[PDB]
Amino acid sequence: ITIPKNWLDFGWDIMTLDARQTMDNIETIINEFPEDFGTMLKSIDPRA
Amino acid sequence: KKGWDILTKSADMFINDLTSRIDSGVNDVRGFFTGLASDLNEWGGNVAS
Repeated sequence: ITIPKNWLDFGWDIMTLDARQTMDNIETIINEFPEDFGTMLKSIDPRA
Repeated sequence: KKGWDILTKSADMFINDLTSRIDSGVNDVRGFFTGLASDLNEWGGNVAS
């Protein structure tokens, strides 16, 4: 049980860590609404 | 955003042009109103003669 507790539990928190590695992508994509899309709105200002 | 007014600020001006054709163009109170002095020299010169 010590091998789980010390290692494999951490390995399954590492399974759990996929969120806390992909939220990098997801939240920075949230930040693309300020950025890539956001700049496009700020070009729709000029169009208007 | 700065420059993207230009091509319709000109569109304010494009009737500032047509209205120029009123005051600089076919004006009355200046222009035609010269008759209301030159006619008085025609009549004046004629009546005096």
